[PDB]
Amino acid sequence: SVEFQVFCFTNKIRRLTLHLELHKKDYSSQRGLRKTLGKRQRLLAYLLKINGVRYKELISKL
Amino acid sequence: KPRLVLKFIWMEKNIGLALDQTIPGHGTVPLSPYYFWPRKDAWEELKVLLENKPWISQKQMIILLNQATDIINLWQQSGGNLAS
Amino acid sequence: PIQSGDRIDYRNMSLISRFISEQGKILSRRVNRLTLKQQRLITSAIKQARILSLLPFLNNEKQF
Amino acid sequence: PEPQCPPGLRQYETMAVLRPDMTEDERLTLTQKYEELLVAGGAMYVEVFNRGVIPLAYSIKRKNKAGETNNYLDGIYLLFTYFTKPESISPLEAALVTDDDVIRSSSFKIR
Amino acid sequence: MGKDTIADIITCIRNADMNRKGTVRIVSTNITENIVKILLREGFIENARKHQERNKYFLVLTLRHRRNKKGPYLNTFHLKRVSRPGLRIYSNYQRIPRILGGMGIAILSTSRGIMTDREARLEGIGGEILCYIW
RNA sequence: GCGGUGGAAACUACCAAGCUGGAGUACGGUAGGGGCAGAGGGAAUUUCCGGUGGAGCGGUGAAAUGCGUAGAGAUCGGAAAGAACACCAACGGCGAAAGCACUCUGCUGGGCCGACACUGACACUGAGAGACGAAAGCUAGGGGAGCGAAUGGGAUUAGAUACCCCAGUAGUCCUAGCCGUAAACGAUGGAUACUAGGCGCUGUGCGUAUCGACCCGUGCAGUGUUGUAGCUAACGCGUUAAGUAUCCC
Repeated sequence: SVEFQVFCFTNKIRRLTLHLELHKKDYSSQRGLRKTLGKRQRLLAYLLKINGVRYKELISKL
Repeated sequence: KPRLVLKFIWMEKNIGLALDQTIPGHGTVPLSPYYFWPRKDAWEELKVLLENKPWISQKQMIILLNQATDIINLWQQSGGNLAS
Repeated sequence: PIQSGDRIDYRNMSLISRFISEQGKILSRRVNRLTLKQQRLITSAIKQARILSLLPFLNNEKQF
Repeated sequence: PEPQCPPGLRQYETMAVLRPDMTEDERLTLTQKYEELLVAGGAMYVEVFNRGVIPLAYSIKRKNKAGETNNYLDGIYLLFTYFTKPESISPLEAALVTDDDVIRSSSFKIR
Repeated sequence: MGKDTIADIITCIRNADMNRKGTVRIVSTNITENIVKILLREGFIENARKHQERNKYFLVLTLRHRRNKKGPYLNTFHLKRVSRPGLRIYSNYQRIPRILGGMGIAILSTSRGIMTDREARLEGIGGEILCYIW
């Protein structure tokens, strides 16, 4: 299941970001946010590598 | 849990205290450790060995320590005097 | 030994105080002969009971 | 009986020691601030049972409201096996620091 | 399952018999099957057996020995790769080497299949030299 | 060498379609000084305030400067202050490294293990780039007990800007930044696959044993110590290689 990985990582970045911006100095979870961004980004380049229209739907969903 | 023997020896210069210890619910073999002629601590060495065991109950550790203490005590008095 | 099934809490002052000395200080794993897990868990529990003044931080020296 | 409700929120247990003097408004008023916690928490709040007063090791420093007087050797050992949301535990800490008959209140989180 | 499936088999051969163990377990892909097919028939090894473990067909391969010696195999096997991934090598039917005069062979990928120097020198075809053993 | 043209399809590439052991996710556990924030703690030290008592205390290789009849130090009580957190502490656990240990709470990272529960190669490395990055340093504001560069005095010394001693400022701590270096060391970039063992530790999993804690073997992951092969100029390293190979800087 791929779109649950992208969507799940998106909610991960939402909850972790609204953690981090009202907190502002945790330099440990910064790596977690950046590993999630990079991991999701290699997924988006993967599904963009496979398809057009379907990845256009992944952009249009979020 | 078997039960226990300190053996002391007094010769004028030198104490030895020798702690022979015994088994808990876990089958173990102690020696008798003999603590030695130089001024290096006998009670601390003995008691610490017992505490390191936990295999020794408090009553057991204490009774042997009391006997050990008594001999070190007699030894100190004889060394300060000449008893022999 | 003496795990006794129920977990070690600050409320269990039976197996705790078998682990401190009468001088009131924590004994190591090789003396108490437990696992690492038992040792750390009684460590945190003993220091909790140290906060609640159930246990002294120092016991006054005595002779005779 | 306790694993019924912890789909949704958390579980705690607060240890709080008391004055040794008063016998009235001690089981009463601290249960009334437990009802203040009931306005806050509202979960399976049971087993708030009391433990007998015994001599502790060493304690000073009551800090009454402008008293700063009483040393102690004894104290009533309350412990609340309560159950609440993880939100609003710091106001339980302020409630169990600021009040007079509660000194040295350490909460915990049993698993 | 690393980068190479041929340094897979080959490094399992070198690491197999440099510790004198006469038994190899490797994956059985198409080109591994072809190499052990053109390698059992050339006297280097003894037997290759396919089987399965979790329905994954593998090759266990029995190496050669001799009798009870200081080391029970005298001639050290000396396997070597040539066409590394990232540096492909290619030869005509001129460059195709007689290894040590012929005591080694150079297994290589023709358009026919994969041959040796005997079976690609008579053909006159050339191709990508996988590796040569000696 | 380049070009034209006719053939081959194993390998790289391509086109299409499946596959799962690579990689992830979902789930259930699990361990942790991972990080940050908030509360709370008690020894000890210093200073002040009282009661006592009266001549030294402190320091050293030996002394001295200092402090002390204005009552020192010592002892008991009373406050206040900041900083660090004894035993536990282990050849231990975690982090990517630097680092991280008084306890508790909150938010949150990461790891490990199982079942096929899912997708189907999504992988590795990474120029330039970006982040973090011990200590000392600097800007701004707090705070300042101990320690303590510079400094000052005493001593040793031919001399002493030094080792010793007595005072002692910046600094040490915290807030917000800058700085971006260290023997930042495992003096060992990362990743995958394969190649004896013994003795260990940590985390989980299965079976035995009891039916419950053990206890034995093990499946893995991580950490350590001797060590075969092989490598090495040697010392040594040796499944966590400095071995055999492949890739990337």
